[PDB]
Amino acid sequence: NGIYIWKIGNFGMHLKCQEEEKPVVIHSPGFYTGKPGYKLCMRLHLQLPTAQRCANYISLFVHTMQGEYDSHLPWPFQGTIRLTILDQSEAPVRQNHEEIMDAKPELLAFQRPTIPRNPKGFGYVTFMHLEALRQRTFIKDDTLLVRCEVSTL
Amino acid sequence: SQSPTEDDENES
Repeated sequence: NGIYIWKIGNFGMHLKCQEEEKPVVIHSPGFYTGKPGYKLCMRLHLQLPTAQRCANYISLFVHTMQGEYDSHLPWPFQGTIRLTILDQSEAPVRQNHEEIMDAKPELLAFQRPTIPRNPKGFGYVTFMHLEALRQRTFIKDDTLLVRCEVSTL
Repeated sequence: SQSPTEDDENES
């Protein structure tokens, strides 16, 4: 049951990039569900204003990675992933923006990766609209916090 | 009540 908090700082600049229709695609560092365990990372988009149905959305995907333990682990990957954008206000007035997905073992995304990062990710194109960001204190000190929680075994 | 999706990062 691994937990990873991805600290995306200098966020105003990424936002200014998105506003100017310059793509923003970032990857979290790789993290392990355990030692031994699977290696995963997240991929985050700020969809461009010109991007058809998902313009101005944060996209958030989980990616499978080649890990030190891959030959000892069962494949394909199976579990429950919780993706959360953290509301950085004090606990009384706090509401995180969150989704829960089931890593279905039949997706290409959860087969054993054969390159450093599996290009097939799994997540939400329209995970959170950029304007929802301004509705609570999700950005604090120029930093967005993206938490990933993997329930596996 | 929102479904996750497979997304190839190279279809950019």
